[PDB]
Amino acid sequence: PLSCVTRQGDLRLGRHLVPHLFEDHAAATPERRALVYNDRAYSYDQLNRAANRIANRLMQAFPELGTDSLVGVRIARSDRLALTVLAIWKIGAAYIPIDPVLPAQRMHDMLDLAGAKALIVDASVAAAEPAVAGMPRIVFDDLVMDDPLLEDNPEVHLSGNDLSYVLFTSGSTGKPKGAMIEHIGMLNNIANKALDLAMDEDSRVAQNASMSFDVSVWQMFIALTKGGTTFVYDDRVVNDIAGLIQRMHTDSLTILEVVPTYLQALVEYMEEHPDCPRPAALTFMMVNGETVDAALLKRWFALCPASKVINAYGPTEASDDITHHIMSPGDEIVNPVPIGRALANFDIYIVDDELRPVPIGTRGEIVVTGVGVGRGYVGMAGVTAQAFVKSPFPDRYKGRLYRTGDLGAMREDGVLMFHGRK
Ligand SMILES: C[C@@H](N)[C@H](N)C(=O)NS(=O)(=O)OC[C@H]1O[C@@H](n2cnc3c(N)ncnc32)[C@H](O)[C@@H]1O
Repeated sequence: PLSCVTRQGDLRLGRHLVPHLFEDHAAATPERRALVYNDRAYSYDQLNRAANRIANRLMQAFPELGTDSLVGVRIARSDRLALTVLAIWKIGAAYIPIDPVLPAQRMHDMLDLAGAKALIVDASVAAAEPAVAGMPRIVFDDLVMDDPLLEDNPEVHLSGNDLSYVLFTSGSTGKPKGAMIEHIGMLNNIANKALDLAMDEDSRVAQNASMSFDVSVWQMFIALTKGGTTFVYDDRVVNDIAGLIQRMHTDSLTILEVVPTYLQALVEYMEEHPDCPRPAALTFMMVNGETVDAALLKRWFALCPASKVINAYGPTEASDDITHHIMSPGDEIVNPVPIGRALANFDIYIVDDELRPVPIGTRGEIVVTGVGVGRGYVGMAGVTAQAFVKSPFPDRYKGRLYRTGDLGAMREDGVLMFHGRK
């Protein structure tokens, strides 16, 4: 057999994109708790109304904003960030996360490469730093002000193929590359995760990742598509392991995603302080981003025996993950830990340099087609052409193929194994 797994078309995604699923819940159950950020709690209705005031004031200030318009957002992770992103999506536009800690020259490159039409900051950022001529800047605090006449849904038409966000790399070499992600790819990642994490209206999901990382998107919004609650854990909280663990206990958190080094810090703390309260409501811990090892996973399972663990793998360019490896405490967990099974609506291949699939068990490049393959890198046609190419394989979407630059191999059962960088 050849190293091919095909799941294009496997999962129906429903009629509604992410912002509209949130709107559905706000209409059906307005008083459910939607989002908590430290001392601030919003019901679905409060969050929706505030996002609508922002959206309507944005359309007043920028009447030409809409489909594929890119808006920079330089607001720290918070209720304010969630509200601003939701507002941008409601008016048909897409956003670029620009963490306030990033220096001005990085902001400039991100806005310039993206052709951004405007920048939204919060009051603290506006007071610390000047606007730049030619880049309209508007302030969250003004956009969100009370006005009961501005609280209805904008009801702008959104298509699945429209951009939802552009996420720039944050390495130490070259100009940053801004991956273009579309609403339908973002939705597909969320739909797969909601199923594999067994989510429901009682789910309580942590938003702990930096806004410079694409995983912060599904973390912020997945619960809002299900009637559950997002808990935003900012940098001050995440930097205090003891404090984050206590918060997860008090909040009865059910879903947490981390990288392996942070997982290690959590495991070490709980092993060193067995008297302390633990995240006993967690149903799933997801680890992603770098290679995880079996011994660390088994140490986690000893501490959180009621949880399952997902090893999640994929590139930002394909809307977050393309494989999930689901593990239960009783499983035979050994090194190397698999990266797992293709998400629905993708096809994954292990190929040689000419994109020819290799026999099962042979190492080659991981490449992917399907609904979540994004558009490329904004303002960079050459770099785009290096990794985004026309698929030579059957396709039911837009014919896109993404070369990950990762080496891997496929087992006979279709499970994928990660073998480093090509
Ligand atoms: C992972 C996504 N949830 C997230 N969107 C993200 O990390 N995107 S990414 O584009 O920034 O990095 C992607 C690059 O990291 C590497 N990698 C990612 N996961 C794993 C993993 N489980 N085991 C080993 N290595 C991994 C790999 O080399 C890969 O290509």
